[PDB]
Amino acid sequence: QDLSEALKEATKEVHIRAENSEFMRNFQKGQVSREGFKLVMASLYHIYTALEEEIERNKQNPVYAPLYFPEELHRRAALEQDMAFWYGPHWQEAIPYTPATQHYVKRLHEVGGTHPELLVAHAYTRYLGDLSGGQVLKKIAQKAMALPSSGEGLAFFTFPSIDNPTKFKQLYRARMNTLEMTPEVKHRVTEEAKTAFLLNIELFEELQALLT
Ligand code: HEM
Repeated sequence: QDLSEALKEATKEVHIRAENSEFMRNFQKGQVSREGFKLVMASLYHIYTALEEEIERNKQNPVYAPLYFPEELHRRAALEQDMAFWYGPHWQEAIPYTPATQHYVKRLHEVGGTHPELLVAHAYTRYLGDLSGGQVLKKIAQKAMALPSSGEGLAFFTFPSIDNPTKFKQLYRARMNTLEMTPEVKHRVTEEAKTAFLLNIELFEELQALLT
């Protein structure tokens, strides 16, 4: 069984749960506020900053290297534009750093520093979702908040070096399936993908509480 299929199948139940967190349910319905949207985007800024520091640390490591696509996929620079948009020119001092975000970041550096063979789990959970459902979420955010089609405020959701998110996804999956893989590694990659999903759920649970 191919890793990209093993992952999708191992995470479908928790994906359904993540979609049905209160925050994402509200989001899906068009009810996101500016405050709530800013909180989630500032959190992703920290998350992707950590993920991408660790992708760089491990770019030459064969347990990750086939998924090294910084130009196409990396989100940090995009999130920086979005922070300047939502929080202003001194965004670096304004943006929050919530404990649930700190928890996700911590685990990202553990994986990247000490278990890099699991990094694929974390890149899968974030990037493949961003290339799929993230596109749906973009439209909803756009309509809810009157964000222009020219893309300001939603750089995160825009992939200017990928023509077609579905074709890229297929490439990325085909490259996932070329990673060296024993049952040990595969079994733990899929466990870690489930933890990645949980760290996202816990962020959303925390954000919802902060907002209400
Ligand atoms: C309301 C919230 C969300 C909606 C509406 C949503 C929607 C979707 C849709 C429609 C797909 C494609 C289904 C398919 O190809 O068969 C998908 C794929 C994906 N989503 Fe989500 N999603 C949501 C939240 C999440 C969250 C919180 C994560 C992860 C943190 C996530 C991660 C993924 C991943 C990794 C994939 C790719 C699955 C695969 O092809 O292996 N999504 N999303």
